[PDB]
Amino acid sequence: MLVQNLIIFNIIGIVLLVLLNNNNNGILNKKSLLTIKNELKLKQIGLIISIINILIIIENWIGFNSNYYGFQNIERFLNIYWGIDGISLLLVLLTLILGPIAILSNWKNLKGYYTYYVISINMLVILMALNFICLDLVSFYILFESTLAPLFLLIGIYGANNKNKAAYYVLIYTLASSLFMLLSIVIYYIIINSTDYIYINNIILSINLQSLLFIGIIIGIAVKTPLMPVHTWLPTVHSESPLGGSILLAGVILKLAIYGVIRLLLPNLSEISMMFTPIIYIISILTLIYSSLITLKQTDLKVIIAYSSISHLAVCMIGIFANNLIGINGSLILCLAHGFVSPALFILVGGILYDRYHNRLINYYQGLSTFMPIFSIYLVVFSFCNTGTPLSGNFVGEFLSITGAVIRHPIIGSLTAASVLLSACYQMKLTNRLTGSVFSQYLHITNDVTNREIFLLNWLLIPTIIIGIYPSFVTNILNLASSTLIYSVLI
Amino acid sequence: HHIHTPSYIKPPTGGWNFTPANWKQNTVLVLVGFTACCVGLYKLGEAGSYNPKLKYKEEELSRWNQSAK
Amino acid sequence: KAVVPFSEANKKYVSSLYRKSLRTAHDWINKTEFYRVKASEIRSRFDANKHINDPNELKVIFKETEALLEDYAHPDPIIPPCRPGGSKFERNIPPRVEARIPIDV
Amino acid sequence: MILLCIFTPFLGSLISGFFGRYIGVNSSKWIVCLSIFVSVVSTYILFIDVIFNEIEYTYNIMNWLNVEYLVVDWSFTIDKLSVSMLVPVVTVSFLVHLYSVSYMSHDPHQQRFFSYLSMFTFAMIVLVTGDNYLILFVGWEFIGVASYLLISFWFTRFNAVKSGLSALLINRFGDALLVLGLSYLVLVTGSVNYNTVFALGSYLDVNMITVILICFLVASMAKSAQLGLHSWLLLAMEGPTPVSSLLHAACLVIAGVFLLMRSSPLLEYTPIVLLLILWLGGLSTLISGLIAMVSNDIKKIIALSTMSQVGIMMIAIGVSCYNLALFHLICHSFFKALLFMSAGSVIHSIISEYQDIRMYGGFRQFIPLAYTCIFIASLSLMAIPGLTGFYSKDIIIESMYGEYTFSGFIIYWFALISATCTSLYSIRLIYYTFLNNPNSPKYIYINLKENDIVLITPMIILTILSIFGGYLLRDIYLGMGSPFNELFIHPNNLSLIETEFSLPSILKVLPLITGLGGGLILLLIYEFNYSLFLVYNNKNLSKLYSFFNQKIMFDQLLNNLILRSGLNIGWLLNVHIDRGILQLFGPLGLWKLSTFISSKLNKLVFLNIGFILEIIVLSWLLIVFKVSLLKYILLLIIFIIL
Amino acid sequence: GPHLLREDASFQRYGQLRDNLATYWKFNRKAARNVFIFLVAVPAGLGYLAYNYEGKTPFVGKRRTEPIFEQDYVPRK
Ligand SMILES: CCCCCCCCCCCCCCCCCC(=O)OC[C@H](COP(=O)(O)OCCN)OC(=O)CCCCCCCCCCCCCCCCC
Ligand SMILES: CCCCCCCCCCCC(=O)OC[C@H](COP(=O)(O)OCC[N+](C)(C)C)OC(=O)CCCCCCCCCCC
Ligand SMILES: CCCCCCCCCCCC(=O)OC[C@H](COP(=O)(O)OCC[N+](C)(C)C)OC(=O)CCCCCCCCCCC
Ligand SMILES: CCCCCCCCCCCC(=O)OC[C@H](COP(=O)(O)OCC[N+](C)(C)C)OC(=O)CCCCCCCCCCC
Repeated sequence: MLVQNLIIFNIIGIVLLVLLNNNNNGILNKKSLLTIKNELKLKQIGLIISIINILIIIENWIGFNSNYYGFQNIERFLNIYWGIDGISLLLVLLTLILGPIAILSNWKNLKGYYTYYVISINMLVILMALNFICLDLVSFYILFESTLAPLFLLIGIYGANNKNKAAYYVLIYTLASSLFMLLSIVIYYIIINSTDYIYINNIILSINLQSLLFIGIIIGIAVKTPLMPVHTWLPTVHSESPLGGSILLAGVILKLAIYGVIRLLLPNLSEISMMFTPIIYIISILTLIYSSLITLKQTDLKVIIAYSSISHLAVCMIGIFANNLIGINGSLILCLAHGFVSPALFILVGGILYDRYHNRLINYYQGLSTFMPIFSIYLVVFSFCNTGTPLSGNFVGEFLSITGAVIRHPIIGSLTAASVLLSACYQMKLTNRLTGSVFSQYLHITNDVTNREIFLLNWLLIPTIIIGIYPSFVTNILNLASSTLIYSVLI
Repeated sequence: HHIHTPSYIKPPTGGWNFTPANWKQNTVLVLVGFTACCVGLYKLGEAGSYNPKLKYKEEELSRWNQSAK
Repeated sequence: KAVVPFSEANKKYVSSLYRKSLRTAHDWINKTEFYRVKASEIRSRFDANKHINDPNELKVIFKETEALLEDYAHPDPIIPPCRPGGSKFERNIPPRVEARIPIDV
Repeated sequence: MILLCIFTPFLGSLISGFFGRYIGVNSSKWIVCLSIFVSVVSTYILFIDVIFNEIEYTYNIMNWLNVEYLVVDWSFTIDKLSVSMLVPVVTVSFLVHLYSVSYMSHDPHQQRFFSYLSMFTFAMIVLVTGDNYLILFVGWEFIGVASYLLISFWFTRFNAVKSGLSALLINRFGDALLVLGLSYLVLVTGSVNYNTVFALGSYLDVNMITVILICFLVASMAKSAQLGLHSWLLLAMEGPTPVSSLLHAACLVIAGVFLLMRSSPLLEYTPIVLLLILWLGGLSTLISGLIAMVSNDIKKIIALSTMSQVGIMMIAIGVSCYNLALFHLICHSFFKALLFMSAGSVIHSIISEYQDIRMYGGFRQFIPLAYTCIFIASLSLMAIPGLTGFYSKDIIIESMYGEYTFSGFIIYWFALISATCTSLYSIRLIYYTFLNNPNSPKYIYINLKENDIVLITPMIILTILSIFGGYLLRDIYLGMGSPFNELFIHPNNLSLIETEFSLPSILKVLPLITGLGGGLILLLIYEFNYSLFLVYNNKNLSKLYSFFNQKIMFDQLLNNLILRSGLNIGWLLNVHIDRGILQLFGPLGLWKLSTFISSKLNKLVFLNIGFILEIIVLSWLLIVFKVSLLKYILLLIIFIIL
Repeated sequence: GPHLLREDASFQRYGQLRDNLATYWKFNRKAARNVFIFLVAVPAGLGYLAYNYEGKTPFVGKRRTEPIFEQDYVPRK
């Protein structure tokens, strides 16, 4: 009853937040108790609900078996079958946790319309969570494009100076591309008469028809996760989007493409994936190398982190397309690890510095460790986590993905090791500059990190380290599920 | 000497020659804690450590190959 | 600019030219008794052109003069530690004094 | 007694890091020194049991990776080789900690310096105690993180903030290759455990073995500051003197050699790598000894001294004499740590706090204790017979001729030049600072005194170990037939017999004869005939001096031609790709095309009966034309858009 | 609120330019040389290693079938 509880609760919650606020429009001036203290009584309801959704998945977690093969909790709601397996459990779990942190990140840095902002965040979180627990290509697409409606309006209403430029980019790049995925989903519905996962996993298609389907789906994936040369939308969006939007966008939305490879490519187009795997490596490795050199010559603060997320999402794609359990498990752990470190960086860069000094030019800031020591501590730690330090969860993902590539292709997959060096250059050059030399002359001394901003960083750091030190909390769940995607015949 | 603004800058390490008024009071309060931790390390260390050259005798290994031969 | 002999502006330029003329020779020769000779030799070379009122020969000698200081320049000049370029430069610079400005973030 | 030896510095590092504000400054330095002291004692207890009573320890904490066949555990074994690395690291680091209490007494940030300094010690202990190659990598990375903080400790100094980044990034280049090597270990063998991997060395292919160890070699070049990646070594002087007294003696610098020694079971069956290791050492020893003779900074000279002395450990590896290199590593951790501390006391003693050796002179009478420590260290560094340097340095050079190969012979002269150069710049450093006419202002000398007892205690302890320690520890490592199977020496590579028997008498004294003769000849020229050493006369000797003084121009070639070029590639992608073609084939390009086409279309919508009449009549031609001509009309229709 | 960042006029022109380089980009014969290298030389450059060696590298436990060390020493004399 997971999905039935999940959708109904939020739909009930949305109506509750709609009723309480919009009842006072009327003809009367807004002298109301609810809007007192920046709608504090309507933000708290929204923050409670995002916490509750985490409790819904936990109720179905304790029943989850880590040893049974296939989809579990199979339920039919809205004439759609919903199931949870090893991979879908951790991505749903990660998605819901980023719910409260997205709301709490913009708790006191909006000019108004907090009720609209809260409902928009929850709808993005639930639709993302529901996307991992569907059981057909059509339903995968519906929850893969429904997020555009709140995401397009969230960026435009609550954006930066260039929000108009970015609002188009997120709407059109993710629609002019995902449509090319609608063609391939439709072809399955014509020649097989169903888009159900289990039905289409067992059907082999001709050598040509797999290529036509692979291209149509890889186009909608190579755009959703920014892969060169169609990566030119995320940096603009990340610069302009609000802190809640940036946290969800690089935290969950870009991981849908990694999960999209698991559902839409590996099982049902298994043969053609082996044919495309050398091509993916050339595209991915050049994405890793270019997106790390491009980051060196950047200036904008939030754009710098935006290109950093691209590099660590190229490592995921390199690992997932490896045909071994080592590559696949590490690619999934890295997505989980990158689901906390990347949102954390946007809190430091675009959620603490920007919320005080209101600028995003790297030339102003330097030597912030002189009067902001606590900010530097989390700046250095989240910088070393983002670079692949062994005690972090990024390293476990980055080691296994690099090792997984070498097993598949020892020659070109060796270039995947460039992420070890390149991630250190552009990242520390930001951390070295932000915490080096005399305190900048352009910045007045202000408040240090507050309790709210400390809380987010501490609860985005701990999961990263826990996975890094002891990733068997994650590997054990995935080991059965990840072993199904592998395609090989040994004689 | 000079003024270094230690009034609001409160890092975990103090900074700029910082020494609290009750530094003697907390000094032993850490020695008591630290000494207990080392005792824990010696109790944990000896209980769990082992010699990897003595777990399996030579006779047992000399037959493992005959099984795998 | 226009080298005007005996002017104050030319006095400073010779003052700068002589200041670098001894420092550069000081770096190559680290024994004082040998360094004293070199300063006298250069001082015995700033007297040959001391009485010259012809601008035409002044530029050519001034062009040569910089070339000599540029040729014999020491790749590793001696710098005082706390002066810029030394070893203690900007070491533990005292923090800038400015009142904190609280903000509601 | 194992778990106490490893994690005690970590506990001390955290206490000052977070509780440091609550426990003052002076009470925070001594607790950190207390935590290290526990580890020093525990190491000797292990050393007694491991080397002498042949007992090994292993504490397996919990599993780390369990992805199919690849299993990696958070385990820390302590075997003979591991303890032989704990003796240099843990003992010196305590002395560096003991030295830093009175060296950093005036620094405003003392609760933070000892937090990273001990964290460095723990990061090294994990490196030399992991029982699988991945745990080694956890320690290996955290030398760089600890060094990056310590080298850029004074973060308000521009030359020191940039120097930390240079030391962090070049090591990551080494760590980039180490990761790649670790992957090929999982590919070929299926695990990264020392036991599993080393047991297969004789059954694995040479090419697969060569590929892994070439990656280890590139990783080691960064850490041991060998040729091609040695720019960071001299740039690391921007940190405090205790940092240089610890990094360059029994720490980050030596960590390259330990990795290659640990891989002896794999390194043996690839002769090609052992050739590359040998040749890197000879060039690095030759080049560093030449650069050190014309440098004019007290810490640069000693820093270049380590690179030459680390290179001596590399050539000892290249002849498959791993026992010699390990023994010389332990010795060098004492007569090179002592040099930095004593040099760090010369700079402290003078009230102008100069570091250029050209502003010193005639200090022998004023600070005779600091001179005596340097002089004993310098003779040991020069391998004078009877001292620790003789029992370790000479035998490595003895065996360069002792292999009797072409490559072995060439490196012998490179060693022999550096063996003499070591005797030449050592005299230069002491003469320029203790036997020369005064250069500093006379006001300094009437205040030029010695330091307190805390700063003196470590130097005396290291002074004794710089005389006797090499003799006492020789037979453990360099003995004939001593059981040291932790380091594998293939039976065809045992050339220790020929080295100690077939060398003529001349070779056994030649480094000393040129060392003693060359030093005295230079000593006379410096004193009575100093007119020769003004190199500004002979343009050939001025260009030569300005060449080695700039360190073979490698700093200029790295900065101006690789980093400057490397950054420009990132600029080209940013301009011609990211903001270039992908913007023409994107929002900016498509706005032009849409504006062009939509401009043509809006002209067509205009109320006119004649206009709409012609198009209706025109469309009747579609019915008339044979439908094979649709593509032409489509081509024509696009033409009219223009 | 209190304008804690002392905005520099020339910094803004710098950031404004660095965010609008694509407007002034012109596809000359030099931008065409860099586009070709980065998009058709290198991708095809790794397009041959990724296929000339794909399925040609059986490295898992590749055993040794060849002696390493010389057996008979011939002096140069
Ligand atoms: C930054 C904010 C602070 C928050 C983060 C702080 C860092 C996190 C520190 C703790 C990390 C979480 C991991 C601890 C949970 C215990 C993991 C575990 O389950 O151990 C498994 C171990 C063997 O597995 P098994 O035989 O299956 O038995 C378990 C069945 N339930 O079963 C056991 O016997 C339990 C063994 C427990 C061992 C104690 C834990 C030691 C952790 C510290 C050492 C970490 C490893 C060394 C790394 C140090 C650097 C080298
Ligand atoms: C998970 C399943 C969810 C399904 C139910 C969705 C309910 C939508 C809300 C209806 C009520 C409403 O339109 O109300 C408007 C609300 C609340 O406005 P406010 O800021 O409180 O108004 C305050 C006005 N003052 C200030 C004058 C007092 O804002 C929204 O529009 C947010 C939610 C919808 C945005 C995007 C809609 C497009 C959806 C496309 C397909 C997914
Ligand atoms: C094996 C892994 C072990 C990890 C644990 C290590 C424990 C040490 C922590 C001490 C922190 C500390 O001291 O940070 C806090 C101190 C406080 O300033 P201060 O230097 O005391 O001077 C105070 C005067 N101000 C205010 C002018 C600075 O520094 C700083 O804000 C400096 C900024 C960089 C901090 C980098 C911290 C990196 C932590 C480790 C990253 C992986
Ligand atoms: C096959 C790979 C598919 C990849 C995704 C598709 C390409 C991305 C295009 C995004 C453009 C965008 O976002 O439109 C934004 C742009 C311009 O931006 P602006 O806001 O006016 O800023 C610029 C402001 N100036 C110009 C005033 C300075 O508007 C347009 O030109 C509107 C027309 C868009 C055409 C979309 C056609 C899609 C075709 C896709 C199949 C080939």
